[PDB]
Amino acid sequence: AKNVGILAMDIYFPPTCVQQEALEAHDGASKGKYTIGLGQDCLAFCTELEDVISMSFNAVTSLLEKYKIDPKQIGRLEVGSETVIDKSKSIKTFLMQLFEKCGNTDVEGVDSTNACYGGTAALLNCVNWVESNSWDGRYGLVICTDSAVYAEGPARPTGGAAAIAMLIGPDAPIVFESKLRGSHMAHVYDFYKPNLASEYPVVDGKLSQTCYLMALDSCYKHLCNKFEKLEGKEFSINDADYFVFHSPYNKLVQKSFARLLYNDFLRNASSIDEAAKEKFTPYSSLSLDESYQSRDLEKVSQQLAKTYYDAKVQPTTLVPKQVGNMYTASLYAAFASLVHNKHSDLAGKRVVMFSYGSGSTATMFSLRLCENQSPFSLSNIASVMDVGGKLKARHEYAPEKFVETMKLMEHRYGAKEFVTSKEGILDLLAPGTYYLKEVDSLYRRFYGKK
Amino acid sequence: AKNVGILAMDIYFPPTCVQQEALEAHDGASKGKYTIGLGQDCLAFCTELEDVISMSFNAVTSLLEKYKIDPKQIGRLEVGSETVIDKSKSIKTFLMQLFEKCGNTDVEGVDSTNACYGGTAALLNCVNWVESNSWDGRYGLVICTDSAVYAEGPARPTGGAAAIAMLIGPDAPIVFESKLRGSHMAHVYDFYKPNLASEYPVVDGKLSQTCYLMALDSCYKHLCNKFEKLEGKEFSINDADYFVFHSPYNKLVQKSFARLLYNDFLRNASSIDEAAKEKFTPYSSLSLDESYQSRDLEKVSQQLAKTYYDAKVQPTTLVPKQVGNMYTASLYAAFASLVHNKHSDLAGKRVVMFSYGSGSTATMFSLRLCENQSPFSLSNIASVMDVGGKLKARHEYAPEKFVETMKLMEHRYGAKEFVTSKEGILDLLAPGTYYLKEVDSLYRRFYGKK
Ligand SMILES: CC(=O)SCCNC(=O)CCNC(=O)[C@H](O)C(C)(C)COP(=O)(O)OP(=O)(O)OC[C@H]1O[C@@H](n2cnc3c(N)ncnc32)[C@H](O)[C@@H]1OP(=O)(O)O
Ligand SMILES: CC(=O)SCCNC(=O)CCNC(=O)[C@H](O)C(C)(C)COP(=O)(O)OP(=O)(O)OC[C@H]1O[C@@H](n2cnc3c(N)ncnc32)[C@H](O)[C@@H]1OP(=O)(O)O
Repeated sequence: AKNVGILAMDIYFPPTCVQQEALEAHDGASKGKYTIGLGQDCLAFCTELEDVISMSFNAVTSLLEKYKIDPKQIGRLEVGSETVIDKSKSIKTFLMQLFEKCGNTDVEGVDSTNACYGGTAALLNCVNWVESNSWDGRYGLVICTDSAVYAEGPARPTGGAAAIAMLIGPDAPIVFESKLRGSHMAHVYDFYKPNLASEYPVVDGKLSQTCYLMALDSCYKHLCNKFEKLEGKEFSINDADYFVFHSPYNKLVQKSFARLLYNDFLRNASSIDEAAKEKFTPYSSLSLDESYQSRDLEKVSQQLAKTYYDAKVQPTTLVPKQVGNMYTASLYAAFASLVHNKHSDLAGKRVVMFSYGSGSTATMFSLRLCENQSPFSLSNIASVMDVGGKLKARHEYAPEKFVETMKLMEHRYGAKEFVTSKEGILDLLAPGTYYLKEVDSLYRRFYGKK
Repeated sequence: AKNVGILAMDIYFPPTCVQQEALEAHDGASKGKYTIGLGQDCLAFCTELEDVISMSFNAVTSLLEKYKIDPKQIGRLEVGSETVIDKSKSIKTFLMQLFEKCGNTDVEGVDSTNACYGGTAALLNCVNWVESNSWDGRYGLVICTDSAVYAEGPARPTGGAAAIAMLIGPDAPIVFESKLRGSHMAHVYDFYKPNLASEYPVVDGKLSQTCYLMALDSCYKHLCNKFEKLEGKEFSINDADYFVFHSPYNKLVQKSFARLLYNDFLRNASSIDEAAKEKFTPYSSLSLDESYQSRDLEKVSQQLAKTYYDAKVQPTTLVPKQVGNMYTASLYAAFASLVHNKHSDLAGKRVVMFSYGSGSTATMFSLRLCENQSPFSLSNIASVMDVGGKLKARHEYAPEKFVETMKLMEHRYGAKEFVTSKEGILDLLAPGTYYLKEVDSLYRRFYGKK
């Protein structure tokens, strides 16, 4: 099995959303604290009618149909997520509802967990499966599904929701560079979910971004080393046409790419000109911990990175800026954002991917894109995903109705025996959407279509 | 990479346990309803001092040391479990505590979830990784960790706890037969954990065993077909020296193997003599659903299987009968049970493995064992594991103290800010054991050694 990677992808996000300007107004935020300070435009959320299972059915059904793939042809199916509705019954078993109709039950894989990183873990597990002595010749399919929610406080504005499906196989338009990658894994308490009964994480910020950066530095050094072995030169920011990052909120995407540039300094690589060396050297006396901590160093770094960031990163930002944190699916939404904007320039390019998950699991990895027959082509993928069309099928909420909805969802998380109220909501969803109809007194879940 | 499978394994279970006879007395069970009816001897449980993390540290530390493997040499590390203490921070990140001392943080893998089946999923993911274009030449390491507990009622007697570690690599004494295997996956509600705040599952029994059997039938047919392709004959119970099953309780191990024999009937294979054909044919008029449901068919099947079961299955039962349900680790405890009893006869044999997890994820798969240099040898593995020694280092509790303990554990599951009471318990654990010292008010966990 050769040139294995991503053959096809498709995305779903709830059409229901709230505008960030409007929300600054609703909280008492200073003007542009969400739109500029966080970097965010719009925030998509599950109502009572939607969840990570219904979203997942939407993405799978949609990939299958539109790419003309038939369901007997899926031989591995894995789900990444951190949104747990059941502590033992995996989302993967729910998806099996879709395969029971054609009698394909010989299908490997379960759910992968770790924070905004489980999807990546799954997609690796799938690449490895196509390449393995146990491969039965069929496609793998990976789902990234999640629903990001915070309590009332300052972290609410960073929520989002989405499912993403990827079809995995040989002779792909999006090929893994097998050896080009670095991971960092650690034991930290930057972001976690110790409240069994709550939908909401416990989140430190004085580690949140520290640990993202600690991990990014380390995955970056490890990819650098592998590159010097493989290609005979030091890696710098010039050696890839694009960097795509986990996108909890856009501000952090900016900082992260800036940080790559600052790392290129540290190593004297060939993307740090005479004048950057000048601007940076004020800071070479910082301890490592000091370098994570310096608001001056950030400013300097972001400022140096701005034109590089327009060529290498801005086109990866559409979806994240318009939907919000997608946890496991966030990186892969940024990647779809890049296929949508730049697919005609991508043939023959190198896209570098950085995945992250708090508690601390992370992998930077590399992809070589190329030319290939429909349906498994960069253009065809941009066409099926239809990002533009979907951004246009949205339905705005006043920050007040958003709040009420958040309250409702707080009441149904981990609850049993209710029927979902459809009035005025069902009509808001695309024909053919899967929606939660009810939860019985034994917590069993029941889903509708159309 | 050739002849990849399991290079080394080691096991841990809490020394603290309660006797089944004694427990029949304590509940008002009829005599031998646990010892004969369930098939169980003894039941191991976590006190406040222990959990799936501390257990996991015990197995890893113990594998590393005793097999003289150094920690920089682990390049993939994955955990299977269904015991969630955090909804986003994986047990894998906690294990990273052990690797931070030698600075090895480039280590792939997260947790795999689905019920008594996540460990299997991990170990497959690891086999596939050694065989993949992305393999960096290092060992994989898989952990199965869990702590089985039920509420008061009839299911309490089936609890257990254990961690198991497996080292994965090429040129193994325990080699995967890459193509010889079948999975069945489905959407069912036989056993699940919808109570976010509870340690205890919701469990149906009129599906519990139905679904185990539905899945076993189906994984069996799929392995059969792959065998007819590969070896040119119909598979029957004679074509393997051993069948090792997921072992929630021993009664079900008996039924399951009986069922294989009944399936061998259905297909007229070469292990159903003239007289079995006679005894079975009363039942060939049953619907499929009828065949899962018939207490007469069971009796007949178990009875036909008894001498085959003594040769092919009894030696896999030591640990499960003495420790209890180990969920993800249960199958791999049964396998250790088989290495302990029969290691001198195993060189050149075929051991067939059946893994299961409710909600419905399952895989039957096949292993070819053989002769190989220490430390990676069947004899050396039987020596390091030291099952006998460990069974002897136990510490009995009166069913009354067991109950009190269960009550305590109910109070600490999902709780914060306590210090664990060590009096009279710490002294009960082996020198070098990892134990929970305290949980702070932000739910962060802190572990001791010795
Ligand atoms: C999810 C992951 O995989 S890792 C990332 C962390 N994890 C998360 O889940 C994010 C959850 N979110 C959070 O915890 C919070 O939203 C935080 C910490 C990101 C937000 O921080 P807060 O304490 O709300 O406000 P803070 O004062 O830090 O402001 C945020 C940013 O907006 C800037 N800002 C504030 N007001 C304005 C304004 N009116 N105009 C422009 N910028 C503004 C701040 O200066 C800061 O930006 P900078 O970093 O560019 O200086
Ligand atoms: C965990 C998994 O991966 S799948 C397996 C199901 N899952 C679990 O988690 C198991 C949890 N356990 C349970 O739900 C329960 O312990 C059950 C359903 C297994 C036990 O059943 P109960 O309703 O307690 O009692 P039941 O009357 O069914 O008795 C159990 C067995 O003991 C037999 N029995 C009862 N009393 C006696 C006795 N005194 N002597 C000998 N046998 C007895 C019963 O006949 C039955 O055995 P059989 O199947 O050989 O006929």
